Amino acid sequence: LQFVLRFGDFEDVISLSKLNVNGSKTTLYSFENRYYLYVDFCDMTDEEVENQLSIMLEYANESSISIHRLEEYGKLIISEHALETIKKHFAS
Repeated sequence: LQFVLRFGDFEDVISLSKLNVNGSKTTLYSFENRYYLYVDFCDMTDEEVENQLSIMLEYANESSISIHRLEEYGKLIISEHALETIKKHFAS
């Protein structure tokens, strides 16, 4: 299933990325001073997903902010492989 997670600041996004929990597809946006990770676990198991989500939620909170909201009024930063891209250029 799909999730939009909100981060209070960029460092927490970088922190998450270092964890190698880049849960299949992730797209990253900014909006109103915060960062939003669109997170698609498309095909994973209800187990891999549970432990994955739960770490993501140490650095973020579940948001009701719609992906369409973000698409038209947010800045798209990275699509599809966001956490991997952030880890590569920002992590460590």
